[PDB]
Amino acid sequence: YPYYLLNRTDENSGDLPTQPLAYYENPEVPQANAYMLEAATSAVKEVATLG
Amino acid sequence: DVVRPVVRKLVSEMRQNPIDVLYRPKDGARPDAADVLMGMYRTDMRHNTAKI
Repeated sequence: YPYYLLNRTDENSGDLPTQPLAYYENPEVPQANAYMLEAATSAVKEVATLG
Repeated sequence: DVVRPVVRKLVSEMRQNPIDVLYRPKDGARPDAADVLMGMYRTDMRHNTAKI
């Protein structure tokens, strides 16, 4: 289909309000988790030295 | 840890340069006076206990 049709009218009211469409926000992996992952990796790299 | 690797590096660096006594004769002493005492020191201070 080349369209995405929507109903315009409702019986016991005027036209449908049709507020702007909302989408579920994409998963983020909060930058707290990423920054702490980087910090832990860097820490392990620093201590993993016998000299 | 961010400091323990530094301690490891320092310990390894100073373990690469062992230091031990080296007896030498006096100014007026004979040119072979220090051999026997130095040899006894090497004999005594060569086991694992001294290095440890």
